Amino acid sequence: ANKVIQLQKIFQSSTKPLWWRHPRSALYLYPFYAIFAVAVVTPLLYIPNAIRGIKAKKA
Amino acid sequence: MTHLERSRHQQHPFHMVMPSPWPIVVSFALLSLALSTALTMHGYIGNMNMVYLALFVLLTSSILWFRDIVAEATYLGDHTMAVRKGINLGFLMFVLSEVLIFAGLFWAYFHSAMSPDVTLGACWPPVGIEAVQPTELPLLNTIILLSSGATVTYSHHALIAGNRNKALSGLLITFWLIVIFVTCQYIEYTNAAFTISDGVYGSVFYAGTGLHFLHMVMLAAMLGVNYWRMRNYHLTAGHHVGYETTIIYTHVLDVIWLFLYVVFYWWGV
Amino acid sequence: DEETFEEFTARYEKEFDEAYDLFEVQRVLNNCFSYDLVPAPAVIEKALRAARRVNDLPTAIRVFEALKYKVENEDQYKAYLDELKDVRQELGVPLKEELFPS
Amino acid sequence: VVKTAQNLAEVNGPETLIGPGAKEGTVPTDLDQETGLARLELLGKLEGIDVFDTKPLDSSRKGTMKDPIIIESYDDYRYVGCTGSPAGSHTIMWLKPTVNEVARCWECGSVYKLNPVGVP
Amino acid sequence: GKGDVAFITKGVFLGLGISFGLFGLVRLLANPETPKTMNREWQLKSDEYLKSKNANPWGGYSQVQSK
Amino acid sequence: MVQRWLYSTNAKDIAVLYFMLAIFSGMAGTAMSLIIRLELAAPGSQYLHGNSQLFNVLVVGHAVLMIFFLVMPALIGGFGNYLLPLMIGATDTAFPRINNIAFWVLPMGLVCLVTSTLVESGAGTGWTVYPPLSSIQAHSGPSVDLAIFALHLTSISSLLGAINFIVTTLNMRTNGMTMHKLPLFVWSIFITAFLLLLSLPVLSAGITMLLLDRNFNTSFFEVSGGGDPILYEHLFWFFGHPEVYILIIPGFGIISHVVSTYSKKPVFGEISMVYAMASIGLLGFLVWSHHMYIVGLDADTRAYFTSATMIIAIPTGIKIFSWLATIHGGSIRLATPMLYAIAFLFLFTMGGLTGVALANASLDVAFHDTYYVVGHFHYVLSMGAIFSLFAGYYYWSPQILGLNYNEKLAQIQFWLIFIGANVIFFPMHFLGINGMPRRIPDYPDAFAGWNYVASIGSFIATLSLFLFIYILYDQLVNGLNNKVNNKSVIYNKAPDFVESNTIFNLNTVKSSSIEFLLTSPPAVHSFNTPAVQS
Amino acid sequence: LPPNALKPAFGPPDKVAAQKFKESLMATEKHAKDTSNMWVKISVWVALPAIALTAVNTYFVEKEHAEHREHLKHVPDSEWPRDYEFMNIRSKPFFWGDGDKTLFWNPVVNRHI
Amino acid sequence: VHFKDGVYENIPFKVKGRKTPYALSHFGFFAIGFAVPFVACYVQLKKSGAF
Ligand code: HEA
Ligand code: HEA
Ligand SMILES: [Ca+2]
Ligand SMILES: [Cu+2]
Ligand SMILES: [Zn+2]
Repeated sequence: ANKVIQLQKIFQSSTKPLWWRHPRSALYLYPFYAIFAVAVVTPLLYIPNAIRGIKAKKA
Repeated sequence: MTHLERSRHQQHPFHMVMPSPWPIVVSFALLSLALSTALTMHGYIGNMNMVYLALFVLLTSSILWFRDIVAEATYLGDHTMAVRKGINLGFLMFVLSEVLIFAGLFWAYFHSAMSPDVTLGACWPPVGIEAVQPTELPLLNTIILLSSGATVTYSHHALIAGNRNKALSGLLITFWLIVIFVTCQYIEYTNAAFTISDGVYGSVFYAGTGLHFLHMVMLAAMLGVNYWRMRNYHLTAGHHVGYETTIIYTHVLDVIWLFLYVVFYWWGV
Repeated sequence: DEETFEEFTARYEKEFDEAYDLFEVQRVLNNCFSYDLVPAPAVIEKALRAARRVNDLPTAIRVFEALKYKVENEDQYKAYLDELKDVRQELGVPLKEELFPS
Repeated sequence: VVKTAQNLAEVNGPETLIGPGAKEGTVPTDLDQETGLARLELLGKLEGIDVFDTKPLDSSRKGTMKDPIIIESYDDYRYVGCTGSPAGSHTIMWLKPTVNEVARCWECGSVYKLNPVGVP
Repeated sequence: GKGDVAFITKGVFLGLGISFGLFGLVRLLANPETPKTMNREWQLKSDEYLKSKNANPWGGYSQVQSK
Repeated sequence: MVQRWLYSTNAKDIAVLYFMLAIFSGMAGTAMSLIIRLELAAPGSQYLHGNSQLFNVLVVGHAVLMIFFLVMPALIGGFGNYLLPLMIGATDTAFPRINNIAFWVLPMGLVCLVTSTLVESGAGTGWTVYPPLSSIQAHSGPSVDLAIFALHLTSISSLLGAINFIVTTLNMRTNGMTMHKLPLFVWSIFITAFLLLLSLPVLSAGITMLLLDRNFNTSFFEVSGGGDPILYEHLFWFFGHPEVYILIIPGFGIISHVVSTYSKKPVFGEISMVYAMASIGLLGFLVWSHHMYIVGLDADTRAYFTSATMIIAIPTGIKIFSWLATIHGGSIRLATPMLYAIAFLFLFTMGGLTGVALANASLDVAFHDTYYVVGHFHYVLSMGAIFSLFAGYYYWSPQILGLNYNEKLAQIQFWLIFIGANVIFFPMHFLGINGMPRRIPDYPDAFAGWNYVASIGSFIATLSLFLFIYILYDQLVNGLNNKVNNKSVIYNKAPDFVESNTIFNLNTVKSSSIEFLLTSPPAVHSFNTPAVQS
Repeated sequence: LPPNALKPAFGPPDKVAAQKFKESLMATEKHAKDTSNMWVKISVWVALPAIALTAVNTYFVEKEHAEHREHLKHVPDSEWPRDYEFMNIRSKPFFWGDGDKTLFWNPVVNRHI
Repeated sequence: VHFKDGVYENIPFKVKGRKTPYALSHFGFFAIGFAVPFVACYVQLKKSGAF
């Protein structure tokens, strides 16, 4: 609803990093770090079974 | 302006970007995607939850990168004329790279079709394969693409002409026509006789038009974000470069769909 | 350059006459010995007088070291030393071989 | 408390380059919703004043130590590439006058003095 | 300057000697048993066959390279 | 510390991350080549207990690491991202987050290549991963998939960096620099980026086709199903010859800088060098089937391809004759980059002459998949591109690091690698002309004689690499003292013959590019005000 | 306090390349209005009398192909034509689902026996 | 961000003021790279029963 001047006055007069300057940034950024932290380390846990040759249980 | 006050600005028109986490985040997401798909393709991981999580993380990290680009371009005023020219040139080199991917796929189709094998029967399309006829639904798919370009052209020129309702409505018509095309391609893929496993014909056909399908679903996404930014007054009458890149993208997907049409549906039947 | 030899000498005579300090006379001497010709005796004489005007003595020795490196023979060098002898003894510069005898 | 700097002489830092919004039913033109360096460049082009100097080097004459070729700089140094008293007459000699040293070319021998117009 | 050509000659010959010596010391870690064909008797008995089959007439056919 | 190096957005930091990864992966590839060459030293199983699959996996790792993880991120990734903004006067590259992701997708390609080695048996297929060997029948398991993903992430990096380079030198040149007044290294990175942009798509298409063939039951190159592996050979080598010209063109730029600054005279006919590089890049797309002379083409196909492969000897000959002309009449200052450049000018021409021996399809039936081809390309790779890479390091390292190297140790290192590389790669022509095939872990006993001397030379080459590691250590620790004592060359140009030692002191550097005028180690904000040029 | 901080950094403001900038600024508006007018004219005179003629063509084929699938639903798999050698390549089973079914596997038009 | 200038501030690793010797970091950076194919060789020979 044309908040662009009001958002310019926040994004320019701010100290926080650019991905944190919006008021709603804590709603995006805090779940994403948890989802990212499991998404990058769960294949690394399956790397040793793939080296040993152990397939997962499907039946 | 005085020397004292000119010294409080940049002296050169180029964007010195602040340090950002999304390069290394997208890199680790591509790592997790590669390591997840290479282990679910061979059964070392039970289900597709890791691949789903990796693709979701990849998409959301790209979205946060694009959010920061929107923030730089709109709320900090960092995109000058030279930066605009550079972004347009980078998008043109990008679409040249993708046209070359399609040229490799057309090379694959032509190498299979110019003189076919003996295991298909010196025949094209091969024996038993019920080819998609070019008259029924792909003709409507060419029509709703040549018309989608005509809609986005007046939407663009009405964005320049000061009109707001005539540009938003044209963008909305363009977006809905693109998703009409995507659902018609889904209907063709369901009601198609051959599958992707049905030999080299199904391979090259679904490779070419499925890459076009993926480019069209990303086109629908960027038409949606252009509608959002035009309704919320981000796009202006003289400075709309993401919109311009989307227009270039529509008009190259149009001509490569035409080449896919006349090659995969007319010459190859 | 489609330059004749005479245009070279008339260019570098007036080029040496307009050098005004030690940077300029050494620079002009460098880019006149950086050609595929030994300079004529007249422009070497103008170079000696130019190094006299700036009051630097080892450049007027390095002129003769440069044309020793630049000529093809040692008799061309001795021909330069014959009729450049008067200006050399008038300015009073020594050649490097008689200054540092081996 | 601040306002919007109609022309270039009213620019006072970056809090003056904000803009008024569009109304509600109009597409914004860029005098409404541009900020920052893009608004500075837009203001300059509206006045005709090209900010961001892109003029090439003065190669009309040969700088002496009596009259150098004065190079304006917003810091204490500037890299300058000499190629001759016409446009290109030798292989480019890249130089760097500071505030305390002129630069002499050594191929053509032109001399570049620097004047610092900026603030330290 | 003043005897560094000699330094970077001695260093090259020292590097060659060190490389030869370490190559020998890690050839001492290889398989203890070379193949049976790499002795003189086997290679004479292969040149027997090659002379019987007229092999490599204008060049040479002889296979002996070991002791 | 995390924002400067993890969240990085300046090109001069991403360049040194590229360089660290490049020299790490070059140590990896050199270790792999040492294992290959140690197994090849004598007939029979020597060090790997039989197990020719492990040999093939090591050959794959050696080729992929040395090409896509040493030479490309060294030359393009390090030197282009560092020097092209500094030599066009740009403050940074255009698109810097792209420039950061184009580095950070390379450790991820490295870890997926290493676990490609560690899963079931590794992908022993050659670096040209040909089906049907690279298929799912002949290579069961996730090895080849992970190798294909390594190639995907490296192609993502080298495509994003290519877009970045093209735009940043078409758009961010400083305010006197027309396109004709560019340095030759910038033209090198420019033409290389176009070759990357035009060639990496077809490779990505071909190996994605292979990946879908392996895992998604589709049949692009499956014969029982309608495929053809010659389609893979075409789609691969349409990238594969532009790839090897990509590997060499920044080397041409580095040599044209080094030769001119150590001959103290400019390059003979610079714009003809630009035209020659552009002609090599254009003609490199027209020659791709000289790797396919045996597969069964027509005679007119092979006649055209001998003609087109032959007529690229003209611009490379123009470049090499121009290098000889720009050292003729000079004042040669025999420093380590000059030694590397002269060694380039000899050994690259020997590799190119064996290349024009290979260009004749009439004759390539005698040399295809032999060690003669291995001799040709290891000449023009490990003596063209590696020698120009060493020349670029010894040419730019004290400027962009602030620390000088030991000069005597550098010349010892040069002479050791110049001896050792010749001793490896010169007998390979003898082996290949006598009929020794490629990619074999064991050979007939008649090939033992030159194989032994080649693996003796391998130890000389890796000894000079270890010496180079020590040279890096001595530069990083004692690099401030090497300026004080006489262990290093401080000025790469001596005074001219009439230039005083005091008149030299006001004009210490005489360069035709901005790189040697900057502050040593250059500032985080170089070019606050823009540089200016007539 | 520098002495030269308060002098102007640009000098004379140019008056014809500002006017030419502003006339192009206000002339691409008028040409964009006329361009939008003729393009909505094209998009409603040509593009919707194209969808209007192809929707009535595709409703007929959406009838007569759905009815062909309707009568094909009554033909069991021993009355199915035997697949050629290249049809339904099975190198390894697909990693999702039940094996042989692909991503858009409509079981009416596709059958693997 | 404004970053530090100087001689040792352009490298991601620490050289001068360290509680450990630098040659540790330097030569263990390269010995790991020289030792990846030996780890590769060891695991693909233990998988093939040669050890
Ligand atoms: C980048 C290209 C490159 C380089 C440098 C090398 C270097 C070497 N290579 Fe090879 N090689 C290939 C590319 C290269 N190779 C390719 C493409 C194949 C084909 C694979 C296939 O057939 O599928 C191959 C295959 C191949 C074969 C054929 C074997 C076969 O067919 O199976 C052999 C033979 O022994 C070999 C050995 C060597 C040896 C002993 C070196 C030695 O020269 C190593 C000595 C080199 C150095 C010591 C370089 C310095 C090291 C650095 C890290 C530079 C650092 C400097 C800076 C960072 C500034 N490699
Ligand atoms: C550094 C990268 C590089 C460069 C620059 C070259 C340069 C050339 N190469 Fe090479 N080549 C490779 C990398 C490179 N190559 C690789 C990696 C392979 C093997 C791939 C694989 O199988 O795995 C290969 C293999 C290869 C083949 C395939 C053979 C086979 O696989 O069976 C051919 C065929 O024509 C070829 C020819 C040439 C020619 C004609 C040049 C020319 O560009 C050389 C031009 C230079 C000169 C000609 C010398 C200088 C000129 C003069 C002194 C002028 C006077 C000379 C004449 C008039 C002749 N090389
Ligand atoms: Ca062996
Ligand atoms: Cu080639
Ligand atoms: Zn000059």
